[PDB]
Amino acid sequence: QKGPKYTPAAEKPRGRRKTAIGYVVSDKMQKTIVVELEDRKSHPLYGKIIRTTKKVKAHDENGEAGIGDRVSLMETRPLSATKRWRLVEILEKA
Amino acid sequence: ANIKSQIKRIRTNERRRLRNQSVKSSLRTAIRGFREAVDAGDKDKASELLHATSRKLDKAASKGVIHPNQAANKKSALALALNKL
Amino acid sequence: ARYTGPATRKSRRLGVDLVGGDQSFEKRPYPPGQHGRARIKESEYRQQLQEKQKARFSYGVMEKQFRRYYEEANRQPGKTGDNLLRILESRLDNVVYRAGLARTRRMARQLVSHGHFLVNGVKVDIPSYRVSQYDIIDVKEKSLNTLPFQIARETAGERPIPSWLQVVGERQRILVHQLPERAQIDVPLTEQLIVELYSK
Amino acid sequence: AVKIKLTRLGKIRNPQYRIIVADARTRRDGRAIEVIGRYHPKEEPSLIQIDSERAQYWLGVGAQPTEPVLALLKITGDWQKFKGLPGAEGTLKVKEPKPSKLDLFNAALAEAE
RNA sequence: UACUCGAGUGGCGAACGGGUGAGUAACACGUGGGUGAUCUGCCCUGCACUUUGGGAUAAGCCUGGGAAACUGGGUCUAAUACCGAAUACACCCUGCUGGUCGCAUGGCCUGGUAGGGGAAAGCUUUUGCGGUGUGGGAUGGGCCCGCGGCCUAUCAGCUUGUUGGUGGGGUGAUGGCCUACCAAGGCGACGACGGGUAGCCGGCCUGAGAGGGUGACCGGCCACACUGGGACUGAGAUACGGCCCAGACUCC
Ligand SMILES: [Mg+2]
Ligand SMILES: [Mg+2]
Ligand SMILES: [Mg+2]
Ligand SMILES: [Mg+2]
Ligand SMILES: [Mg+2]
Ligand SMILES: [Mg+2]
Ligand SMILES: [Mg+2]
Ligand SMILES: [Mg+2]
Ligand SMILES: [Mg+2]
Ligand SMILES: [Mg+2]
Ligand SMILES: [Mg+2]
Ligand SMILES: [Mg+2]
Ligand SMILES: [Mg+2]
Ligand SMILES: [Mg+2]
Ligand SMILES: [Mg+2]
Ligand SMILES: [Mg+2]
Ligand SMILES: [Mg+2]
Ligand SMILES: [Mg+2]
Ligand SMILES: [Mg+2]
Ligand SMILES: [Mg+2]
Ligand SMILES: [Mg+2]
Ligand SMILES: [Mg+2]
Ligand SMILES: [Mg+2]
Ligand SMILES: [Mg+2]
Ligand SMILES: [Mg+2]
Ligand SMILES: [Mg+2]
Ligand SMILES: [Mg+2]
Ligand SMILES: [Mg+2]
Ligand SMILES: [Mg+2]
Ligand SMILES: [Mg+2]
Ligand SMILES: [Mg+2]
Ligand SMILES: [Mg+2]
Ligand SMILES: [Mg+2]
Ligand SMILES: [Mg+2]
Ligand SMILES: [Mg+2]
Ligand SMILES: [Mg+2]
Ligand SMILES: [Mg+2]
Ligand SMILES: [Mg+2]
Ligand SMILES: [Mg+2]
Ligand SMILES: [Mg+2]
Ligand SMILES: [Mg+2]
Ligand SMILES: [Mg+2]
Repeated sequence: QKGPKYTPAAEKPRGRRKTAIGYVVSDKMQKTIVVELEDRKSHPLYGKIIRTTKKVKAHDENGEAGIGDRVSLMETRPLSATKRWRLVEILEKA
Repeated sequence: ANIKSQIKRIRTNERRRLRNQSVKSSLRTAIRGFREAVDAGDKDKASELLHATSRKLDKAASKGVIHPNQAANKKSALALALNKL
Repeated sequence: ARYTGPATRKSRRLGVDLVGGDQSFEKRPYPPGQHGRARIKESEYRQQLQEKQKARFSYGVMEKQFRRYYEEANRQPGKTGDNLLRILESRLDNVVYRAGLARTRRMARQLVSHGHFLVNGVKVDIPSYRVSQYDIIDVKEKSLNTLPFQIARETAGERPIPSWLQVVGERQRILVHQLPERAQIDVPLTEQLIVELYSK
Repeated sequence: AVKIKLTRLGKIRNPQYRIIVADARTRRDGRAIEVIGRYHPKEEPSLIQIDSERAQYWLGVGAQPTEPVLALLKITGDWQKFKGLPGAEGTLKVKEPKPSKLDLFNAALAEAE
């Protein structure tokens, strides 16, 4: 009774990652950009709808995004402190 | 240092730590030997020096002085260095 | 800790007979003491207090016992008054008294406490023993040959045994089958007032 | 180094024991991965209950049960089932069924009448 | 004689177990994921094996300080202790060369090809344990992320490795993590930087409910060992009965 030298493991499916879409408001830096993300929640006590915005640091390699443009974004592994967001594709420009 | 067990463990720790320091000194000597070889910019001397360095690092990983992944990454660094320069 | 003082004094003070064989109560129905004839202002608090005192001191139960009886009845899915009266009647002392083997609650309680009876073939001595539906109560020979027990069993001409209770033979075996209903218990006094007060 | 442990639950005068698979560095009463069986010393039947499938799976994946757990495995039949030498035999003794209250009442009523 | 074993070399255990809440307004905790960027003795299960040569020392003996712990000098000894060489192409690197995926680099197909290198210890004769490199389990872990959870403008601007990028170093790991060169920025009234309080959660109390207080025991994490710094060990370190240094106290 001789067994094979290779024993394949279980193919763990690759997991999903958070995806978001927002607007770029400044690109003065090099291959980095600002995108604002908007969220809506109900106040736990009063129930009011409250609008909030976030500032996130995205990753780029060519600086193809102009000011005041809608863009799609994605999650990546870390590259710089407080910079943990990545570009996928641009959607709207003006 | 209160009971025989820990005093003996102490003794052994200092002894084999002297041994550890000797070996680490040897590895660090190989490392900076490669460093100044690269700084000077030798090619065949660097070739045999890095052969010896890789041998020493592999043996250190084998006897547990350094992590085998650490040795592999160090060797890859040497290769990248010699190919860029 | 049982009650040692007089049993007639509570009946005299609260204005209604308890044992039923109390000659002094009918002799002097007015409240005892030096000024029992004086008028007393009527009040709901007074009324509720009299009802609860009547119940607790007539059944000889202890105060915390009655309190968690009430809490259990309230937690019971059924109506609180019915649950309370049923669990209160479930006490073994009252069970034997209504079975007719006992002439007084005090003596019945002492007999149960000393444990002259057998429960499912095992001797149990607890005056506040819980008795549930479809149970069996036996009698020991040391009780059968006991003189007062013989007197009770040969002179059991008291009020008729209730529906849920019934004796089968000379051994004085007591059985319970179904859950008493307030109407067929027909206990004196009322329970709505007591439950209201304990809700207060 | 997962080993099956007995967790002390219950009461002092009659201890109650569960059968648990957990790491050797966890507590006697703390972290657990699964609950698989139990032990009752007070009842002279000595009631034994265990999940055969889970026990077999753990023995296969490589648990190292202690001496008392191994003894319980022999008693139930799991250890010898795994080893395959004698086979599968059940040495456990079930608690004596309690005679029905209804038939006790019927017999008592018949005796009375 | 090894049945037995003082002390001494040599393995394993010794970060387990057990206590506490000063420090923290923080990924620290729960919650749900990512790790194509990660490691992992002792267990189980497979693959190929497990050659050779040598020096040294404790111990023991002689001896000096000295009540003391401990310590200097001379002689001397074995091991699975230490060190060369025998291969290894399932391992790690560099140059050339195909298919899929997208998560962007690039990953995977153990893709293919040229060159380089990578180690072992025996005892026992009994329900046997060990030594090297590689594939898979299970636990053990490491980094990161969206949401949540005190008061306070009688605290209005803060920061210079601070922000973004290029070459090197580094660790196991991606990374201003560090260094050298470039650009001047990032966060800010949707409350930064400041000041006061406090370990967190499953729970407990109260309350129909929303809501309010609280963290007893038990259960899961975070941090600490007179105070403040530093480093080696190891697969694993805030290393509470491990080590070096600075201060207060106590004892011979
Ligand atoms: Mg960088
Ligand atoms: Mg130096
Ligand atoms: Mg060698
Ligand atoms: Mg038992
Ligand atoms: Mg010895
Ligand atoms: Mg051993
Ligand atoms: Mg610890
Ligand atoms: Mg350890
Ligand atoms: Mg603890
Ligand atoms: Mg305390
Ligand atoms: Mg505190
Ligand atoms: Mg401190
Ligand atoms: Mg603060
Ligand atoms: Mg967390
Ligand atoms: Mg946490
Ligand atoms: Mg010596
Ligand atoms: Mg020798
Ligand atoms: Mg060796
Ligand atoms: Mg391949
Ligand atoms: Mg090679
Ligand atoms: Mg070789
Ligand atoms: Mg060898
Ligand atoms: Mg394997
Ligand atoms: Mg593995
Ligand atoms: Mg995890
Ligand atoms: Mg997160
Ligand atoms: Mg939160
Ligand atoms: Mg900075
Ligand atoms: Mg600078
Ligand atoms: Mg590095
Ligand atoms: Mg930098
Ligand atoms: Mg409640
Ligand atoms: Mg609440
Ligand atoms: Mg609180
Ligand atoms: Mg607490
Ligand atoms: Mg706790
Ligand atoms: Mg400390
Ligand atoms: Mg102190
Ligand atoms: Mg301190
Ligand atoms: Mg280490
Ligand atoms: Mg370890
Ligand atoms: Mg320790």
